[PDB]
Amino acid sequence: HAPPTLWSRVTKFGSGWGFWVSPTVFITTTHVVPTGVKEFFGEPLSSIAIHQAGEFTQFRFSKKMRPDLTGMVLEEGCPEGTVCSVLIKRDSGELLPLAVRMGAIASMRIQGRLVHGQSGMLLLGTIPGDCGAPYVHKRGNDWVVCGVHAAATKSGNTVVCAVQA
Ligand SMILES: *[C@@H](O)[C@H](C[C@@H]1CCNC1=O)NC(=O)[C@H](CC1CCCCC1)NS(=O)(=O)CCCOc1ccc(OC)cc1
Repeated sequence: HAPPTLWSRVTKFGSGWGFWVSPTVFITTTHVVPTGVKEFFGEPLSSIAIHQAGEFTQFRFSKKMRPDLTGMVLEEGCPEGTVCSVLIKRDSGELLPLAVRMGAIASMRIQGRLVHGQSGMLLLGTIPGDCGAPYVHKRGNDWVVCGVHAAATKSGNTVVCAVQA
């Protein structure tokens, strides 16, 4: 049961979504970031610390963009066998949380790109435009985010999230 505040962190961005880890840190999948844009959320690129690798992108802003949020833990993937929720938002507004059992972390070549990824098997499917949606799981009392949606095989039952370096 992801609460409304956790859903409110999922944010429309470029050709997909991103996720507010904290009031200043925003993560997404690199390939959804719009490329001829010089401002993100009213901020100029010069005010954003940007870290990117293996299709995982992090922005750190110079000002509290989402002061309503608490900071939560961002992990480099999760343990194999962890069940995670993919907090998918559709453009219609529909909320679609997908349960996924996470497999191994690995380097992957997907449509010509290197992805530092973690595979997962769904337990509905994903579509173009869902990329950047967060992979989250509960750590007892709290929620942990550990990936952003990147790919789903030809089949449909396996998904890939990019994870931090
Ligand atoms: C989001 O942009 C979209 C989500 C995806 C669309 C179809 N269903 C989904 O969940 N992701 C893609 O379209 C993805 C884009 C690439 C772009 C470069 C960076 C990586 C992602 N392409 S794809 O259609 O998902 C590729 C399908 C093949 O999937 C795999 C998965 C694992 C793997 O490792 C061996 C190889 C290929």
